[PDB]
Amino acid sequence: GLDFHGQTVWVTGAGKGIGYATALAFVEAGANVTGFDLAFGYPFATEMLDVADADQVRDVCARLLNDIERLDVLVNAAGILRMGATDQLSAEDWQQTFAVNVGGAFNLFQQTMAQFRRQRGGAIVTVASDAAHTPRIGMSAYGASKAALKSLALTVGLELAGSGVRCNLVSPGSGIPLGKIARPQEIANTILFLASSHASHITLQDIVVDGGSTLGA
Amino acid sequence: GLDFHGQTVWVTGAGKGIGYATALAFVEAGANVTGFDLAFDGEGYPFATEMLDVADADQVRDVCARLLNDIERLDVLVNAAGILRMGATDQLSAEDWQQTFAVNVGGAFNLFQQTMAQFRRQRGGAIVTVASDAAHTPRIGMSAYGASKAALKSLALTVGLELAGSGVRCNLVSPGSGIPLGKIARPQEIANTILFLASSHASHITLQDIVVDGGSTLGA
Ligand SMILES: O=C(O)c1cccc(O)c1O
Ligand SMILES: O=C(O)c1cccc(O)c1O
Ligand SMILES: O=C(O)c1cccc(O)c1O
Ligand SMILES: [Cl-]
Ligand SMILES: [Cl-]
Ligand SMILES: [Cl-]
Repeated sequence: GLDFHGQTVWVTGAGKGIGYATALAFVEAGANVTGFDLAFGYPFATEMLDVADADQVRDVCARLLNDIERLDVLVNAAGILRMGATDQLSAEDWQQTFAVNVGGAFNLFQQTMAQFRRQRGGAIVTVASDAAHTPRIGMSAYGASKAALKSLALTVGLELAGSGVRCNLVSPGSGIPLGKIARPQEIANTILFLASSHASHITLQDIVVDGGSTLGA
Repeated sequence: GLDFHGQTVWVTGAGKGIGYATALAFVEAGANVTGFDLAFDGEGYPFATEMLDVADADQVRDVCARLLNDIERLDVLVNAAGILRMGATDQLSAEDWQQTFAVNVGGAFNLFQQTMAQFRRQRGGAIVTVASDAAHTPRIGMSAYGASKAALKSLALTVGLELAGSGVRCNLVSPGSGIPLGKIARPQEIANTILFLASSHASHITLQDIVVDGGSTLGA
């Protein structure tokens, strides 16, 4: 099974959706979970955090890293979706899309990489999107932000490979597709797999969970 | 050969590097070229220059609206603006992160916002965007640069899809940053590939990205 007993697990975007399902799944698997979100009863510890807010990420992460022994798993599951034709998208939606969808994980990585290096090992799973894999009308900015996020996460994975850290992604969707859209609980199970000891030879990979809509791209 | 006589061509990043070499190559091929850049500190520009920050949406809107009032057709847009700021991910400064994305993705975004209506109205034309092989494979020291170039590529491909019904071709070149094969590619050599993709000889090529780095990505 998927067992994370005793492990310290951080999940961003934990107030709803994929991040919430993932946090709950880690709690069920025996982990000590902290969930982070803009705002929020929860069966895990909660921290308010705007992942785009670099000063808040620094303050919150520094405080928490003082009291833990290892950060066993980091899940980046924060994100926002702002759709529109490329030439109709507002300036605010462009800036916010990148600040959250790329800057968020950037800020987390800036504050956690030294911990991964000093402890050795651990796993990072980042939630991208199948829009990072194929052009999607109406999602040029969203897709582009998720493509940046994927690229960033893979280079961070290369930077941390010498420390033994495994770094992977899941790309949810937004007779093909096959079956109903994949729900947060299904995404959460894939995240736990990639975070687990059963995936110890898997790094720099990205599993698309969208019923095949990208035709393998 | 590559003939652009009578065509109106816009090139960003035209003050130096690849954008300059591309603007010069289009001038030599007969085009009427306008170059855009933050600075034109070189000693020679045989094309019209517009000095502005392509990352600034308001400046791009004002300049491009004015220029589009005076031209009948925008035959080619080349997005060649870009800055390279290197560092370990957890050492990169906030300024370097912000400016990397503002220039390397925001610049092309602003140009697309101001030119897509023109491309639709005229029913054709070509766009070429300069990405990087760092968008294709992770490169230590280049996490932000590569990520910005991956966003740029994604954006350009979706714009290409949005404009495909108007007959617009939209492609990319990804320069570098017994493999690699040959010496480092000079700006003039990258410019040649851009001219090819902008040309009628590429009329059925769209949504493609030619990596020009001596094979360093091994086909990725
Ligand atoms: O329980 C699981 O879901 C599971 C998934 C992947 C691999 C495993 O070993 C598992 O137990
Ligand atoms: O002259 C060229 O560079 C050229 C390049 C691509 C295709 C052509 O036909 C050319 O003439
Ligand atoms: O562009 C490059 O970086 C490059 C490097 C080595 C060999 C090449 O041909 C190149 O184009
Ligand atoms: Cl979600
Ligand atoms: Cl606006
Ligand atoms: Cl001059």
